[PDB]
Amino acid sequence: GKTVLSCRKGNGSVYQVHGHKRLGPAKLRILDYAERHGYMRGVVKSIEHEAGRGAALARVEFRHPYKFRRVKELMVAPEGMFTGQSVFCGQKAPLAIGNVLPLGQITEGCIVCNVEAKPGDRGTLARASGDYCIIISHNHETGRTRLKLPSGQKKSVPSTSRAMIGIISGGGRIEKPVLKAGNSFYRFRGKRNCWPKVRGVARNPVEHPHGGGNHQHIGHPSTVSRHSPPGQKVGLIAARRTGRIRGGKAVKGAW
Amino acid sequence: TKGTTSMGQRHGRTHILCRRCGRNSYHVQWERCAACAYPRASRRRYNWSVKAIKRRRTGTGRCRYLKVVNRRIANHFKTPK
Amino acid sequence: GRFKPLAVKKKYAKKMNQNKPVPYWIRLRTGNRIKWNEKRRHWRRTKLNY
Amino acid sequence: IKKAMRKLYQVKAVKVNTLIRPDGLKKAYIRLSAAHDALDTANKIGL
Amino acid sequence: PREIKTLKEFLAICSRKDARCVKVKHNPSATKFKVRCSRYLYTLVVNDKKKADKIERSIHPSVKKIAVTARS
Amino acid sequence: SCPRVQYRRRMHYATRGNRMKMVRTPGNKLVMQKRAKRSQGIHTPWVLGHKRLGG
RNA sequence: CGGGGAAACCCAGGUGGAGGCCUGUAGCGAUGCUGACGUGCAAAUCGCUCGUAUGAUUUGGGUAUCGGAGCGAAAGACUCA
RNA sequence: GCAAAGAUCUAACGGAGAUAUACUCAACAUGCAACGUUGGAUACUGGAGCGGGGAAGGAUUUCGUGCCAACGGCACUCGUACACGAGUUGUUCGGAAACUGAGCACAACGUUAUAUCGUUUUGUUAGGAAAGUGAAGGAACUGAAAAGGGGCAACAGAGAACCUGGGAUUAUAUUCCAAAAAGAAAUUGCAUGUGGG
RNA sequence: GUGGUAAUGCGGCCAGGUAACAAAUCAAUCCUCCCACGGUGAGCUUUCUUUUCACCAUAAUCCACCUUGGGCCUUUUUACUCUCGCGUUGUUCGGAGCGGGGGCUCAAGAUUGAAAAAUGCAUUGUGAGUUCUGCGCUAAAGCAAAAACCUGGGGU
RNA sequence: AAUUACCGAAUCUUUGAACGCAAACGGCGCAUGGGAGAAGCUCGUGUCAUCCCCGUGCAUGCCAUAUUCUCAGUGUCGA
RNA sequence: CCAACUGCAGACCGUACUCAUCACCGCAUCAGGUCCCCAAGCAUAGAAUGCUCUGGUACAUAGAGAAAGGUACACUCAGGGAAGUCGGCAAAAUAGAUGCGUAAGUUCGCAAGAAGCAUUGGCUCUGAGGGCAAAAAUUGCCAACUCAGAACUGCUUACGGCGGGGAAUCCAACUGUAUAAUUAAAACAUAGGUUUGU
Ligand SMILES: [K+]
Ligand SMILES: [K+]
Ligand SMILES: [K+]
Ligand SMILES: [K+]
Ligand SMILES: [Mg+2]
Ligand SMILES: [Mg+2]
Ligand SMILES: [Mg+2]
Ligand SMILES: [Mg+2]
Ligand SMILES: [Mg+2]
Ligand SMILES: [Mg+2]
Ligand SMILES: [Mg+2]
Ligand SMILES: [Mg+2]
Ligand SMILES: [Mg+2]
Ligand SMILES: [Mg+2]
Ligand SMILES: [Mg+2]
Ligand SMILES: [Mg+2]
Ligand SMILES: [Mg+2]
Ligand SMILES: [Mg+2]
Ligand SMILES: [Mg+2]
Ligand SMILES: [Mg+2]
Ligand SMILES: [Mg+2]
Ligand SMILES: [Mg+2]
Ligand SMILES: [Mg+2]
Ligand SMILES: [Mg+2]
Ligand SMILES: [Mg+2]
Ligand SMILES: [Mg+2]
Ligand SMILES: [Mg+2]
Ligand SMILES: [Mg+2]
Ligand SMILES: [Mg+2]
Ligand SMILES: [Mg+2]
Ligand SMILES: [Mg+2]
Ligand SMILES: [Mg+2]
Ligand SMILES: [Mg+2]
Ligand SMILES: [Mg+2]
Ligand SMILES: [Mg+2]
Ligand SMILES: [Mg+2]
Ligand SMILES: [Mg+2]
Ligand SMILES: [Mg+2]
Ligand SMILES: [Mg+2]
Ligand SMILES: [Mg+2]
Ligand SMILES: [Mg+2]
Ligand SMILES: [Mg+2]
Ligand SMILES: [Mg+2]
Ligand SMILES: [Mg+2]
Ligand SMILES: [Mg+2]
Ligand SMILES: [Mg+2]
Ligand SMILES: [Mg+2]
Ligand SMILES: [Mg+2]
Ligand SMILES: [Mg+2]
Ligand SMILES: [Mg+2]
Ligand SMILES: [Mg+2]
Ligand SMILES: [Mg+2]
Ligand SMILES: [Mg+2]
Ligand SMILES: [Mg+2]
Ligand SMILES: [Mg+2]
Ligand code: NA
Ligand code: NA
Ligand code: NA
Ligand code: NA
Ligand SMILES: [Zn+2]
Repeated sequence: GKTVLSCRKGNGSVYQVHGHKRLGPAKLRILDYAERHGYMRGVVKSIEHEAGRGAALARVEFRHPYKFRRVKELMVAPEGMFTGQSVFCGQKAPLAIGNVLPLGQITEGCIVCNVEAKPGDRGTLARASGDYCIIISHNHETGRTRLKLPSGQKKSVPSTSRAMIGIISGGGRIEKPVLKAGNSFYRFRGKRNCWPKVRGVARNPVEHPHGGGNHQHIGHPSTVSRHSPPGQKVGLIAARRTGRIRGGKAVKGAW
Repeated sequence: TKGTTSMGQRHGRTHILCRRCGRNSYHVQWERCAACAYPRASRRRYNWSVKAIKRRRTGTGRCRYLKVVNRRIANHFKTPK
Repeated sequence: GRFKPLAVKKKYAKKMNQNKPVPYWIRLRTGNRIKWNEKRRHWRRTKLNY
Repeated sequence: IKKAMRKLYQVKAVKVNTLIRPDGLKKAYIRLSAAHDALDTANKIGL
Repeated sequence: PREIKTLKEFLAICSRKDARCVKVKHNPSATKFKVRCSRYLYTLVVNDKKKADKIERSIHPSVKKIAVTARS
Repeated sequence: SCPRVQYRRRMHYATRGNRMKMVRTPGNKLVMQKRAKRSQGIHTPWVLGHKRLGG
């Protein structure tokens, strides 16, 4: 046979990110001495849109702590942030929308976004538009904090990790039907070469395990083992169950 | 259609002259020669084409210096008094 | 067209100078074997492509 | 070319235009100053 | 090209060392004096014929004088 | 009859930087002359409104 | 902007110029005549007729991905007849 | 068989290409057919042109004189054929000097029996000591500052100081023109006065 | 360095700006075509034709300084009191300052001259077209970057 | 000897491992030594700014070396 | 040090010609293919189509000339009108603009140019639609076109260009893609729906 498309995508080539129009990575400030001991105050200068991203980005200007110059930061903007607003980041920052505080200083039951999984990572959780995390509890003896993630799972992180107060802007995006093939074309133009999609049963046996036959059909079960080699692991990978879900929907993911 | 009509669609050129070997074998996009592998330091040489080796070996050119040094060796590096 | 590297222009110049017939007094030499240039080139028959 | 003209024929050139011929040689049109006569210089050379 | 609107300024230009020559143009309505310096060509315009003749004279002989005529 | 013109410089494409105008010469001929690009002028900072400055 | 109504609202006339909208050049294609030709104008062309023609549109130059491999709105299509 | 794209006619010059005869004989019935140039006539292309200029590609096919063996599937006194001799002129036009983009891959490091392999723009090489001169200080020296090596990739993106006239060629011209430069300008480098400080 | 109440006029390092960017509608510049009124040449002329055709040009670079389209200043501001007013073909604007009087400034034009007649060939008034320019700047699509240059904040 | 044969003295353009930096560019540098110079300065001479021309050195890695060159280390000591 | 002035000097490469029914690719001077700029007059909605001033061209083997049979970007036919044929293939037919009028069905947007009826030339007139200056609800000057109405007088229905229509069944929702050189479709894609891993 020949190589399957899912395996071919791993070489890179014509399947990489279209990033020419993007403004750069979005991240928090660097966890420095001022952030660890006091606070820093910056000003929001502009709010902008980036190709391929549903949330708005904010440019925030700070003063350099050691030299005579200005520093510009690009961050994911929570809903309600406006130009001219003051942003406080550090240990002694007050509790308000847009500020960045250590998790140990945030009251239980609060809504946060742009959460650091590890201290100094500059934000890796709850970044897509309309998403957020919920603080559950603190453990002062262990120095840890419990969080509920957008997926519904629960995670424990060190209390030194930082977070921003509020929810990510741009929520409600997926409620509007697309209605046209051209709209999907423009939607994926800013992201990558992954559209349109061709069904596996519409291909030939040389290219896909589902191809061939005098009827369009899969001749074997479409649930495949976790141990299947690349080129064979297509379909429903290591599925615990199939079919329409009756009753409550369980939380997805590993134990 | 393939054939006569498509022959008129061929524009530009893949290869140009090579600075090192002089053949029309220098790939413009990749910036390397298909005949002598310039700008690699060493040249192409393959034993599956001995006929091609005989076309490029020593003695197929001028040998401006080799002729002189061959004479000096044969005369044991003679010098005057 | 108008554009060409100077090295390319010099190669074309040499080919122009070589496109000449044999001088007549060559045929009168002792032991001569040459009658025509036998390497004459015409722009419509064979292309140089450089 | 301006300097060589002064050193060889003791004339002053006010303008030099050059071109490379299709046969590979280089040709120069050299205009002499009004103090000299090109025809007189040509006779001395031997044209 | 530059224009001068004073006889006193015109004499200064004519007295300059760079003035190669002066050209006199006779029009039906007026007379023009054009001085050729190194960079610019200065023009003085007069409307009285009697003043033009006086200005035509009293010019330094070092500066060349040219009468502008149609050439064939 | 009506005259037609040609590009007189070495660039023969109609881009924003190669705009031409039609001029009639004292010799009664119609030629093309290149018109220069223009600047937008001095503005206030982009984050403050980006407006032209008087004077 | 005119008329009606207690109120919620209803009826009529203009302005404006939206749409993977319609007729139709250039362009991009190729339905039928199972037309011409079928040792040809041509190792796939010609004539009339026909699809679409502001968009998932057409096109120049540059640049990236290949032979147990590449690419593919998927025909085992295409990768210098 | 040499049938798509409508089409030629006439007179005079030119040319060996004619009005070319054994008897008879006024001429026809015994030298046909075909060619270049100029002047007339008649048509076609019909500005999305068998118009005037460029890129890719070609490289002397351009121009003058001559010539008609072969070639221009008929013809030629003609030719993009053959022979000889000529022609391309820039401070300002295009490129480079001197930008960055999709991108490339020298150094460095690592890997491979094997470098002819990999990394090399998400501000950016390399376990990584990659900055070589501002001022100075008494006329060459000497050393403070500033993180992230050296390059290439656009003749349609960015950038770019010049215009007309000519009786000025056989062929080049926003490139040639000479003291009345036909002339009128703009701009770069270095020096000399004048004025101000 | 210095004027004006003001908009603004004239003689190492750090921060901004130009370069620098999609449409449509309306009005358009150079230019092209047409008409009218006059000059010059040519054509037709059995008959008619105050007639038919052609031409009547102004380069770059510099002086001086009325139109209409934006931005702003000052002064009147019981301006929207009880159907408030200004404005576009058009989807709107105003106590966060409309309209009126008087001004400052920017952009595109117009006019006067130098060039320039010494050149070229043998004229100055209206309608139609025309992307320079102005009208400030669909989308789950929101429209490259840098060199080079300009101005300012400090300091000397 | 424009004869030939052989060889000890010489010349030897642009490139190429190609090595100052690049390259569909007969392109562009730093240091040093020269050359020419219708400007200006000076008494036809001398001198010469900007521009122009020529020779030499300048890749990376490794070995040896410095009349004993200049440095770095919360490495080990010492005063 | 700064401003005009002035003096001197402004280096390198390209530059002929072509860009195509003869200069490039297709074995060739091949009815195939090949990117950009300028684009006149009349008819007309017009870059449709037809003819024309400027510029260009008369180059494509020709002469004589009513055989049969052919090809055509060529026509016409009495009476009947699909009886032909697998099949209305091919041909014929409709046709611009303006007024009136228009069914079932429907996701209320359409269906729809549904279907169908009527007018149209030439000439001589009348009315309406504006700009600028001085109950100015008035006086003078002037430009460019369009629409409507009337009388008279004609047709041989007369360039070019330009939808035939209706009643139903099967399939796919729709625009789109696709076997270069025998298959353009009911195949692929699509918005929408569901599932899996993290
Ligand atoms: K795709
Ligand atoms: K199957
Ligand atoms: K199938
Ligand atoms: K130490
Ligand atoms: Mg990437
Ligand atoms: Mg299939
Ligand atoms: Mg299989
Ligand atoms: Mg199925
Ligand atoms: Mg299986
Ligand atoms: Mg070439
Ligand atoms: Mg030159
Ligand atoms: Mg349509
Ligand atoms: Mg057939
Ligand atoms: Mg199959
Ligand atoms: Mg025959
Ligand atoms: Mg025939
Ligand atoms: Mg035939
Ligand atoms: Mg024919
Ligand atoms: Mg005869
Ligand atoms: Mg004739
Ligand atoms: Mg044409
Ligand atoms: Mg022949
Ligand atoms: Mg020849
Ligand atoms: Mg010759
Ligand atoms: Mg990377
Ligand atoms: Mg890059
Ligand atoms: Mg780098
Ligand atoms: Mg450019
Ligand atoms: Mg230039
Ligand atoms: Mg010519
Ligand atoms: Mg009010
Ligand atoms: Mg080198
Ligand atoms: Mg030329
Ligand atoms: Mg052309
Ligand atoms: Mg032909
Ligand atoms: Mg052809
Ligand atoms: Mg009309
Ligand atoms: Mg047409
Ligand atoms: Mg037309
Ligand atoms: Mg033929
Ligand atoms: Mg013919
Ligand atoms: Mg017949
Ligand atoms: Mg009949
Ligand atoms: Mg009937
Ligand atoms: Mg039957
Ligand atoms: Mg039919
Ligand atoms: Mg109904
Ligand atoms: Mg109807
Ligand atoms: Mg119906
Ligand atoms: Mg369908
Ligand atoms: Mg469509
Ligand atoms: Mg379709
Ligand atoms: Mg097929
Ligand atoms: Mg399907
Ligand atoms: Mg469904
Ligand atoms: Na980017
Ligand atoms: Na419309
Ligand atoms: Na036309
Ligand atoms: Na789907
Ligand atoms: Zn080579």
